[PDB]
Amino acid sequence: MKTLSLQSRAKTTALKQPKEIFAFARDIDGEFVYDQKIVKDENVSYYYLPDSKIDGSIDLQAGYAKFKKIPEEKNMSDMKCLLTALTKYEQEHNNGEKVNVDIITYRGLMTKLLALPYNLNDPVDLNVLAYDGQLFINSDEEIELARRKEEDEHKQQSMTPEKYDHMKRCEFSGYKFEAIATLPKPWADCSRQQIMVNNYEQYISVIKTGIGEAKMLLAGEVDCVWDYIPEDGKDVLSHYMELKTTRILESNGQVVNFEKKLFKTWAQCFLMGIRKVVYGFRDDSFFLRDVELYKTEEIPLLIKNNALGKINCTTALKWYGAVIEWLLQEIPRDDTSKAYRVSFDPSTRTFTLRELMGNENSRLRNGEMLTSEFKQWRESI
Ligand SMILES: [Ca+2]
Repeated sequence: MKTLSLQSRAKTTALKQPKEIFAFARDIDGEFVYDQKIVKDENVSYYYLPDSKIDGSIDLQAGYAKFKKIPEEKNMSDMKCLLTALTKYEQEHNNGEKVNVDIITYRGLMTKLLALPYNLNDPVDLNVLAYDGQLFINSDEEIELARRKEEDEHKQQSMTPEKYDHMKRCEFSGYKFEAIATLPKPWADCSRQQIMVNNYEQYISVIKTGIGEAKMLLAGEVDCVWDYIPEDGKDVLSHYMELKTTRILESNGQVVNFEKKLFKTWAQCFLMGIRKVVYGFRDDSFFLRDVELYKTEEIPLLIKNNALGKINCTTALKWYGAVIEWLLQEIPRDDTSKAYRVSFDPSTRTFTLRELMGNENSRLRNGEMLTSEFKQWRESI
């Protein structure tokens, strides 16, 4: 049970340029797509939102009843599909050799670590295991499942039916916005009818990146493309976009709320190499009132210069660098007999690394994180 100081900072931010090496997707029917040409031909959305229809006429809550919601049991809580795609990549594009990184994980999990210093009320629990000279990092399914139910219970005990329903519609409005702001294909290739709202569709980019001395593989969802996907697969990340929604800023409190949202959005995009974010601003009746395009690199200065402890993107990044370095130093890379858990506890404000002693290792190495298909492949090399 080792701990890391919450004031830990890396010497420099030590940045590296990320690059996508492969992608996979879950389509609108819950099926997974792994072919590289197919996924970019059929599972990519394209940004299209005329300034004409940003006049307060569009209700982001309209059609809430026809929301196609995936049951949260099946929402990639494991690493199965990621490892399926990674296996394919190593077989077909890495000459049958393992990808050359130290860490393999999801973008969202790293965002949690990166945003931690200014979100000390949010618990973090990550399973870490060493395999084939690499660290695999995932959230814990049973913990996530239990934490998800407890948070819903709290909401039900603290919210009226009206406010609870309002929350659900806020969630829906984000997916609604993505639907009305994107096209299945470029304009020229679309019908005029095109010119279900769901959370099934997920386009997952997988990038090689890093920080400091660490080389990392991050899998992260991408909302859409700003213009086009280049054919030679070069600098593809620079064409991706992120789509977000939030309430219009009509008070100081909401500006504070937005700055905290904008910071998490920056973290999300920065780790992934996403250079563009679009925020849709809605009123209480969910009508789309305004839109704003952000360059990811301009957000840290926006936050710092805001006339409202104080969120610092550079500080957060230095903390992130210290954490990654700590994990690679404290977890033996060649011991495959153990499993570890990194945990941040809000009530004690402690950041701990510990060896799991309940034989969680057995389940993690046989389904939840490592899969039989992936292990056999790595063994065969
Ligand atoms: Ca989004």
